[PDB]
Amino acid sequence: MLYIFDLGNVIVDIDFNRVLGAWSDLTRIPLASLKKSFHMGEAFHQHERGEISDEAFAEALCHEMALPLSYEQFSHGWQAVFVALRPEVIAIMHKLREQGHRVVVLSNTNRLHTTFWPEEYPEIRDAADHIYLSQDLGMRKPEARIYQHVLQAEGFSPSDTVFFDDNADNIEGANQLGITSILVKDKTTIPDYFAKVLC
Amino acid sequence: MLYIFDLGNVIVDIDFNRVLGAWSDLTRIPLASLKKSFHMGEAFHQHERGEISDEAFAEALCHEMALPLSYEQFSHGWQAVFVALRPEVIAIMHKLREQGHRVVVLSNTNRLHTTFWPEEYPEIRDAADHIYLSQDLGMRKPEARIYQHVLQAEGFSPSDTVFFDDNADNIEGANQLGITSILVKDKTTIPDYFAKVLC
Ligand SMILES: [Ca+2]
Ligand SMILES: [Ca+2]
Ligand SMILES: [Cl-]
Ligand SMILES: [Cl-]
Ligand SMILES: [Cl-]
Ligand SMILES: [Cl-]
Ligand SMILES: [Cl-]
Ligand SMILES: [Cl-]
Ligand SMILES: [Cl-]
Ligand SMILES: [Cl-]
Ligand SMILES: [Mg+2]
Ligand SMILES: [Mg+2]
Repeated sequence: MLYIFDLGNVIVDIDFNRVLGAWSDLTRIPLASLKKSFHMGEAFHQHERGEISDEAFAEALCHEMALPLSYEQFSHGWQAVFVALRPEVIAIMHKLREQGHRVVVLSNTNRLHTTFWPEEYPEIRDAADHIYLSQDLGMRKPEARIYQHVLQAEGFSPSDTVFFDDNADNIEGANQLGITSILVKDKTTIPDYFAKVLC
Repeated sequence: MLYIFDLGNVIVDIDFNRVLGAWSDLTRIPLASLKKSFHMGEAFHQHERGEISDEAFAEALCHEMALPLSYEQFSHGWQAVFVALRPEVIAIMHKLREQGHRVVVLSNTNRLHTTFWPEEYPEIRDAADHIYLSQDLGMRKPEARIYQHVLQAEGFSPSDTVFFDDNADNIEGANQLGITSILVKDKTTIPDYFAKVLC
């Protein structure tokens, strides 16, 4: 089988409130203002797809949120994002591979050239046959073209593919192509799914 | 009672391997070299006590580890340190206070002026009556003077004080003054200690 895993809130817990905390720490802007002004629109989509530079992405968010930061300062806080591995999921991924299943990661990424990001973590790279990243592809979930890129490059049909993601639009985008798509509700979805099938 | 909690590996999980990962990411220096060259000696003690500047501390570690980083780049990776709250411990701290016990934090800190650090987290500040930090005091655990500073400033005797820390030297330093010192072996030590006594 081909197994596709989302990264954010599937393989790792991730929390961008830490970043807002760090920008609040530096700017003294009340956290609540940053929480209110921080939202993922067009500049995110473009950055995810590599259509605008890190600097332009920084500039757009700083304009939205009235952040008087240099690019370096932006990056410095961006670096602070909370990321914890889910070791249960990592172990399952390793197990699937040694049973000759194909295991890959599919992630919309706002990594910057100056930051250390989950897709760069040795434990996540060593757990996957391949990692597919939006910025490299010029595509993002839930666009059909990104799922198709993966089926095509891995050589599997929709019906031989299982996809895990916590975002319901992402799940819909995959379903449209006949991928078996598992909504990740929380940390039990994936251990359950694989309970009997592994151990 | 006066309850004193260590921060690192007591209230929060903390992992500086994330920092080494980030410096490896930037420098391309193999992680294993950084792991081998990274050790907490005199420059740490001094920085903890506020005796040398952030820059000097950076300069010393970069010299030790052959890190060709600016101060900004050092800080940028330092910012990456893994920190997760232990919500069990945070809740216990809140509970102790509302029962009229005094609850404080005692931490040797290598915060920089440019970073967002656990002692600055709203959830940790809001959980404690007071937070005692090495850099502010010019003292560090396990020196007797730092424990004495806390007893003196809070107005409690050793025998009315309970201290939690995972470092055995820190625990010894407290014991020497007749503080009740609880070695934190793992994440159960503290929930157990308070199981019956709270709920
Ligand atoms: Ca990087
Ligand atoms: Ca700060
Ligand atoms: Cl992701
Ligand atoms: Cl202020
Ligand atoms: Cl994603
Ligand atoms: Cl498309
Ligand atoms: Cl600490
Ligand atoms: Cl390289
Ligand atoms: Cl400490
Ligand atoms: Cl002393
Ligand atoms: Mg996700
Ligand atoms: Mg500790």
